[PDB]
Amino acid sequence: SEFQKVVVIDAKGHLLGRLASVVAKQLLGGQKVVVVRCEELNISGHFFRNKLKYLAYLRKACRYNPSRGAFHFRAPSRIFQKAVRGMLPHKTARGQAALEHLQAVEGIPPPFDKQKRVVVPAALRVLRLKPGRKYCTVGRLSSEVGWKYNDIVAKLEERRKVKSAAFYQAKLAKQKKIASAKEASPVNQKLSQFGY
Amino acid sequence: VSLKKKSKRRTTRLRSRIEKKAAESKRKQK
Amino acid sequence: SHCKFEQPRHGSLGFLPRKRASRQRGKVKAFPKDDASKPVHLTAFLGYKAGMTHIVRDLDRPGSKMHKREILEAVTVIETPPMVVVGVVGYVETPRGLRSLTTVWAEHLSEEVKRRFYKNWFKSKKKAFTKYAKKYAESTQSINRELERIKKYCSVVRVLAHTQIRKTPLAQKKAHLMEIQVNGGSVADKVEWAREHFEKTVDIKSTFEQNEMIDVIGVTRGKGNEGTTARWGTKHPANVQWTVARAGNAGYMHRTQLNSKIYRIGAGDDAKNASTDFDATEKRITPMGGFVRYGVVENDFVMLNGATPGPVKRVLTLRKSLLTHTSRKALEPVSLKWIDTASKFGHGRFQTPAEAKQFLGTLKK
RNA sequence: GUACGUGAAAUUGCUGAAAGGGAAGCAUUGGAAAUCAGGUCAGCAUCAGUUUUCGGGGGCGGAAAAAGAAUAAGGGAAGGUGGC
RNA sequence: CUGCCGAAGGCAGAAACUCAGAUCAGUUUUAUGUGUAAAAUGAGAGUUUCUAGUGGGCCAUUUUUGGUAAGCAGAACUGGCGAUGCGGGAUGAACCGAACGUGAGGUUAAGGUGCCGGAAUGUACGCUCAUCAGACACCAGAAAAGGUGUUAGUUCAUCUAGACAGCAGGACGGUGGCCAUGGAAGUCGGAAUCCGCUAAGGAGUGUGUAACAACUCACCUGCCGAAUGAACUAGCCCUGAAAAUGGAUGGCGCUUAAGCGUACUACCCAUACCUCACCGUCUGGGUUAGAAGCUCAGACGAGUAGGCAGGCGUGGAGGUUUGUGACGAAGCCUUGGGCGUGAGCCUGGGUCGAACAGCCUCUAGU
RNA sequence: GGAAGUCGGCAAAAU
RNA sequence: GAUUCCCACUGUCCCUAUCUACUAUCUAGCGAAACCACAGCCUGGGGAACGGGCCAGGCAAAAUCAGCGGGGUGGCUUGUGGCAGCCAAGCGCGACGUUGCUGGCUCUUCCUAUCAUACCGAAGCAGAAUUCGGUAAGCGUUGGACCCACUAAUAGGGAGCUGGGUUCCUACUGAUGAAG
RNA sequence: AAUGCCGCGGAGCUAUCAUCUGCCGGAUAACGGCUGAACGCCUCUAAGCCAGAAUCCGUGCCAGAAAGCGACGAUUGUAUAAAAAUAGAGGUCUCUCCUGUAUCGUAGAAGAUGGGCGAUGGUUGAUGAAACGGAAGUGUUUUAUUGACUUGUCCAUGAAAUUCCAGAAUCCAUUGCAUACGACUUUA
Repeated sequence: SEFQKVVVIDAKGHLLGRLASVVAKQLLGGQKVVVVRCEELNISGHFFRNKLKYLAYLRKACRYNPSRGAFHFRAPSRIFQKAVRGMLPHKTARGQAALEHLQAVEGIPPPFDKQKRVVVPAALRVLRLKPGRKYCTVGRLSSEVGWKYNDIVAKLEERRKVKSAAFYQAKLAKQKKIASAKEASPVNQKLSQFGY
Repeated sequence: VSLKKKSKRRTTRLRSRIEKKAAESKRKQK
Repeated sequence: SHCKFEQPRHGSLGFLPRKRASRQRGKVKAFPKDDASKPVHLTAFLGYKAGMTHIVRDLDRPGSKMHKREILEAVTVIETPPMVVVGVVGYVETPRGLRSLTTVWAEHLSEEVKRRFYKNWFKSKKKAFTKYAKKYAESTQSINRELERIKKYCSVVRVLAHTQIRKTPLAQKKAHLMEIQVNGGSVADKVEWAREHFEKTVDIKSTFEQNEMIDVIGVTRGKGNEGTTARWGTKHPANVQWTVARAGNAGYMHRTQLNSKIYRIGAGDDAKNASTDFDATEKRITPMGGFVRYGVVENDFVMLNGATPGPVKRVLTLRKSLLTHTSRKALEPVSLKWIDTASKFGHGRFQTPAEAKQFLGTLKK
């Protein structure tokens, strides 16, 4: 709980509204936020109801120049951005600057796949939803509302998980070597009465 | 999204008219 | 209050805005789906609308009202000189779309394609691609690296090809350069095919084969600013909406004619291209007196059914159909019987001067 | 300099400074730049007035808390322990 | 320009003088029946006189009669509005708080603490899943009710003499009872609907057959081992119709809530409350060591009609300032400085060229 | 093709 | 003179197309006026009058050109009538039942409460043809004097013009256009 | 001869008065079923599944953000990277989680100058070469050569009166595939 320049949030298993509210409060506090893996955000309510909610959202359009009408964004990252910006005073310079401090992406791009990704417990579905309750996935609602990049993200995420697993195995082996040398070192038992 | 056909929010004449005519209903049943 | 007498909408909402196309060359907004089961093959070609004529062919259409009768059809003649492959582009699939990772160019670029990079070729010092030619001569290992990058990371392979506009009887000297996606095979196979096709010409004889169904795409003729009458077919307090027909640009829009049949792919070097098995009578596809406002066709040409967008001497793109559609019209063969090459500059009455001379008397000249 | 004392405002041009994504104006606080002016600004201690927030000690009340613990009687049993 | 007093649907103020009173009260007790009379608390109480403005209306409240599909109409009182800014209810003439001088600090009311938004994604116990949920606000119009949705209850039922259900079986013989008929045997159709046996087999619950026949229940036996059933009430949930462009619990959104109900803390801030400073008005005490002054103390502060008082500025007149001025009067411009709550005043710089100003009175084409 | 338009041969053509 | 009829004629019409001149366009010169609190996007709300200013949202990027003229009062309501009696779940009423009697010519879009087309369920539905009902508004719903044809059908509604009857700016549409 | 009148009349324009062209993937609604409880039977529904309308969403087609972007060409202490589930995970039959209050790092006149003792390590800088990383590769490893500093431990010097916080394009010209004017398409 210390002020970092950039917080990378792995949005897997989170709730859209709860994560948006927490992020919107951090941006007004003046913190750069990168919400990666937005195709895994969870929304309460069963999938058919959520798709009806979204398909009702498409209905809002101008009767003159739908080019000026409401802009319906189908990407899961843009869905999260719409949720976040609705919780911000974006009509003012403060809120407009706050939006510039948020980077919502699909998947985990290489500039952010090699950085620690914290999670928000106040938005996690496992901790915040009663078991036995129906929910949906934004990355699934997006595919059946118009989003057309689901397959590429899934493929590029399988590659990323494979590479990350290889990296962790190498780091775990090095950590095992360091861990083995730990008790071999003597001061770790000689004067460890301080609790370390 | 509202996801409704009829808005759940009410106009000020409409909300005021309830207390106008709900009281009269109690007057009538009295 | 409801509308008393209803009619269908005077226009099509799927073709607006009726604005001028931001391009003169027909854009391919969709290439046919790729498959690794089939190895390499191209999918598009670039030609010039020379002119249009009419033909007579025997219709073998089972079940038709005119089965095995002689039918007359209008045909469009597009001159298609071979195009030179001068580049390859690699496209990588990203969660944001297809992105051009890198581009590799051939060492020797003709003045035809070099003119495309300038608005004024004569004033320029012609410095384009000079250092690229230098590095190509010095070290080929670098170029091998980008091709290795293309075959290792890129998912879509496209070849930059330019048309030899010099061969055509056109007053324009700039060559039209476009990308044709190499469909089929592995990415490595496409990269190799591009390499061994660098600086060589690919002809319509290798792209299309005289019977398939293609999509012809181009920019239509310009009719200028027009009122609601001919732009749209026109006979409560509010503000005017986008659906209301209005006065503005009519013509010069990017269009796509689907399901065009090649009736014939003729070779320029052959002098029998306008002759059929029922006709003999040695002649060329160019009509008597030359095509009106285009010239004489001397290269490979394609004869499509019906009419294609745009006036004469405009560039058209011919692509393979995205989706297979096995209508018996798209599957039947074509056996030409007669081709009309009379003078289209007026009421022509003779096919060739040779056969006109016997009927006419001995002209004093 | 006669289109002539002094020569305001509306309005206009130039120069310099600044701002500008479907209004502009104004007010409050402060920053930034410019400018003017006169001792200026701090820290701590001991106090007084107002006030907020923690901590300790001591009485006095209730069924002289109720409980509870420890320890002697008797009674009852279980959601029945060892045993049977 | 500022200050004070301040309405009206006979008032508010001014002046003239009573009594230091039992003299009055939009009040409550006591006694007699909302009337009257004689303890509580508060307040200094008063009488004659004249003189501005107004005599309207909207909203709600409780008392009645006439009423009707349905609202509705006519009275009396009460307040709020009108003359009233401020906090909250997303915003608002009538809803919840709160009556306003300039500031500092503290604390609250109403409403709130997921984000927009200052404040607990607090604690504790329950309810609810809605393919057009809820945040609504006597849930009053639809409203009478429907639901194999859920959670609680209330009243009657059988149950290790074996409960409900489940499978196995019996579910009969007089009799195909009698009229009724092509054909009707319990089951097209007309009254019952009796009996031998029981533990039970209904002149028969339905299907079916031309008629039959066959199966089923409603009725009993075998196995199987524990709870089960019926009728009502309550809360939430679905439904209980509504159209015409996009769409609104304020938005985003929220489903062990950020919805519904309760309980307990903590927290947020109004011009409201408290402490202090200051401004002004009023009131009271004192003052012979600009009296038109000095001094101490307390309370008070919206303001239309209206009433009263004190000041700023303009032209001209009388008096005065040994008043200002070609070494620059008046005027004008100014991102300069200063004073006053304000009307306004002084001043620096520039321009400019011949008059001008303070103080006390007078005067007005101010 | 020949008033099928319009409330209707308004206006042109038949001369 | 009016009316009717038959013949005759023709861009009134099916159904518009083409051609010419002028204007409009640009340019050189000259050069106004009306009007003007300020202005300029829409949706829902703001008790009303909803408005452009207020609330909550969609949005929002200089400077411009040519067109065209848009903008200057119940949460009502719907499909089932009036009188009397018999019950009677229940709390004198009493629900359902039950019985007694006499304006038209063209126009953008939306709603479904669907005439046709698509797919389903039921019916003595053998087949064909058909009836009713469900999802369904994607797409159509004509030509002539209620009449007679065509058509698969000729379904119902919400938000420029003429006849008989009374004595600037903004929007929409196209066209440029400085700029990281 | 104000297009005197008439016939034909290329080019252009144009006519359902002429010719051509108009396509396939998911998710569902009514509805028909599978398994299967609730309720020891049954049941299309409660958890799940299948088929299913001209319907909805995409593909295709048009436009291209003039404040979205990529490739190509020429160029006059800013410390910490598995994944997945939560009615379960991982490690060697056994053990661990039950939160980062953790881990790495952390002295020095802002990091000075020397002396030892102990180890071949750490910080690594500079270059030099190998490999890897394309989703926006914003970098990663591997080294090599060295120049450094080497708190590992133990000693000696100085700090202070900072004496109480602060090469191109365009105009002119040309073209007619275009056109009110711009723009566009060519030449130059």
